[PDB]
Amino acid sequence: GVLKEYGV
Amino acid sequence: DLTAFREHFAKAKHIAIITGAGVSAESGVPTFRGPGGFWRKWQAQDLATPEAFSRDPSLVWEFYHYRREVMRSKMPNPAHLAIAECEARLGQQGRSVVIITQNIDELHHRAGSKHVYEIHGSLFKTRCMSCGEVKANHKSPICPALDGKGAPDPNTKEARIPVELLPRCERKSCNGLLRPHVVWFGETLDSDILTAVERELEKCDLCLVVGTSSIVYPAAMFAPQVASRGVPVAEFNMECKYHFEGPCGSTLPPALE
Ligand SMILES: *C(=O)C[C@@H](C(=O)O)c1ccccc1
Ligand SMILES: [Zn+2]
Repeated sequence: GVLKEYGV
Repeated sequence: DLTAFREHFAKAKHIAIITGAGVSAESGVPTFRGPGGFWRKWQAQDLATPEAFSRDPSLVWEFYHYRREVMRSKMPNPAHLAIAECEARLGQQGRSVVIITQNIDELHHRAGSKHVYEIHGSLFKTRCMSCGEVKANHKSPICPALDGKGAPDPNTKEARIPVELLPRCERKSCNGLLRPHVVWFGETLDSDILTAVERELEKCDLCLVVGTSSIVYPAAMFAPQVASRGVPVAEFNMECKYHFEGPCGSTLPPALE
């Protein structure tokens, strides 16, 4: 699943 | 060039509008990030995490309660309104408009928009930690123990509400602790929503990116897909295919009329 902010 | 944009607008049968934090910032919606954007002694980075909720659910619920309650005095702005009226007007013509928003404040819904994908959830939904049920909740206050709590002043004492008295699941058998149905830092977006977004973005023949940019998350997830179909993209933001610089509540309504 896609992390919000791409995990950044 | 507004005229060139409006030539595309007049012909587009399926418009996708992606909205970012800028359109909520113009309604005065605090998000607690960065330059002295504090709630008591904390920022959103400290509280909008599953680890904060696990360690101090009362504190995290005070913060979300505050955010829910401030929305009574924060109103949709002209960008929200223009987008909702545009959706209604085009729908009557058999043209479709969809909104893909990263914002959790429901301002698009308060403006009258129907076809809205909330990729980060909503301040006015709960999710049960036990049975997983997601429900709408606009109740003020969400539970009696939170009545009059959540004040942002650094001097405010913690309510220290026992977990059993925080918002609970209303299915008698369950009674699980509710959490805000919002995507927190470190969590994944809902895959079903992303699938539906992809379908809309594939169908669209014009795409607007409002109060954020094509190059950043979340627009960056899909905007290349749309550009490679040859589809025009128009940005409305305050930043350096079409780009209209300024507050969205000024630029957008004239573009959408
Ligand atoms: C992630 O963006 C943080 C989360 C929050 O502050 O609870 C949020 C989600 C969408 C918009 C603003 C904040
Ligand atoms: Zn439940």
